[PDB]
Amino acid sequence: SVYDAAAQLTADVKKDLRDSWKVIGSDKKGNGVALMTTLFADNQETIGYFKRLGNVSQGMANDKLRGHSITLMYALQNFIDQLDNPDDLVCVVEKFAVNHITRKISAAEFGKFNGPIKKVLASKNFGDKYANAWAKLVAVVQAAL
Amino acid sequence: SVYDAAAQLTADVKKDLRDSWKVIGSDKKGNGVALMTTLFADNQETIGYFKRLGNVSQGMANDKLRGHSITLMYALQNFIDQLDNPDDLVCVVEKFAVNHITRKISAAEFGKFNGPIKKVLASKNFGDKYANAWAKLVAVVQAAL
Ligand code: HEM
Ligand code: HEM
Repeated sequence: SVYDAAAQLTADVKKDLRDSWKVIGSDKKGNGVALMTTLFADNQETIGYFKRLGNVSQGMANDKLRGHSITLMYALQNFIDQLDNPDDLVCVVEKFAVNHITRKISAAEFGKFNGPIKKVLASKNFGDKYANAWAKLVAVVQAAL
Repeated sequence: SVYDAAAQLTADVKKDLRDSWKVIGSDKKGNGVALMTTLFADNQETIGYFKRLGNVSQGMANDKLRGHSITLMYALQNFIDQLDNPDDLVCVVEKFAVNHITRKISAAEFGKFNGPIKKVLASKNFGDKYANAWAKLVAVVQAAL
C-alpha cells in the first residue's frame, strides 16, 4: 500500500524534508550532479542503466548527465510540494514510477538512493535525522514499484 | 540548432515568461489539468496518445490525469529556471525531448500545445504578447524534435 507508506510522513518528517530541501533544492545543478556521481561511485552495478548518458565519470561537464541531474531534482521538487495533500503525492509518485517500472527497475534498486542522499545531505551539514526523513519519502516510491 | 532557437529568448521575452509563470505556475494542479483538458477539447485526435491515463473526460477526478498534469508543469518549471543559461536550457530540453521522440511526437504536433497555453494565459489576463513569448519557448523544444 502506497497510502500506508505516505501516512508515515508525519508533521516532523515533513518539516525536516522542507528544511533540508530549502538548502539542497537551491542548487539543483550542483547537488543533482553530486547525487548521481555518488550513486555511480558507491553502486557501480547501476551504471549500466544510464548507458545513453555516455561517460558519467566526467560529471558536470557531461551535458547529458547534467541535463538528467537537473531534471531529477525537479521530481524531488514535485514530491516536496505535494506533501500537504497525500492524495496528490500518491498520484505523482505513481505517475513517476511508470517510466522506471517500464525500465524494469525494482524497489530494491531504489533503496540504493538512500546512501547518496544521506552523503549529499551530510556534505551540507544535515545529519541522520534528515537522512531518515528522506528514507521515508523514498519508501513511498518503493511501495509503488 | 536548439542553441540558435534559444537566442529568440531575448531579455523582454524571458521577462514575459517569468512574469506569467509566477501566476500560471502557482497553481500547477489546477492549471495543469486545464491545459490538458483544453488540448483534448480542441485536438480530439490527440486523445489516443494518452490511453494510459484512461478516461480523460473525468478531469480532476482522474488520478492518473492529475498526476500527469502536475508533473507536466514541473518540466515547464525546469525550463523557466534555466532561461539565463542556454547551456543548461539546451541540455534539459534535449533530455526532455528523448521520451517524446520515442513516442513519435513530431515538431508540428508539439506545436498543438500553443493553443491550450494561449487560452490558459488569457483566462488569467495575460494577452497575445505573453502567448507569443511562450510560443518561442515551445519553438526551442520543437528544434529538438
Ligand atoms: C529518488 C530516486 C529517483 C528519482 C527522483 C529519479 C528521477 C528520474 C527522472 C525525473 C527521470 C526522467 C524522466 C523519466 O524518463 O522517467 C529519470 C530517468 C531515469 N531513471 Fe530515475 N530516478 C530515481 C531513481 C532511479 C534508479 C534507482 C534507477 C536505476 C536503477 C533509475 C534509472 C533511470 C534511468 C535509466 C532513466 C533514464 C536516463 C536517460 O536515459 O536519460 N532512476 N529518473
Ligand atoms: C509544452 C509541451 C509539453 C510538455 C512540457 C510535456 C511534458 C510531459 C512530461 C513531463 C511527461 C511525463 C514525464 C516523462 O515522460 O519523463 C510527458 C509525457 C507524455 N507526453 Fe508530453 N509534454 C508536452 C507536450 C506533448 C504533446 C504535444 C504530446 C502529444 C500530443 C505529448 C505526449 C506525451 C505522452 C504520450 C506522454 C506519456 C503520457 C503517459 O502515459 O503518462 N506531450 N509530457
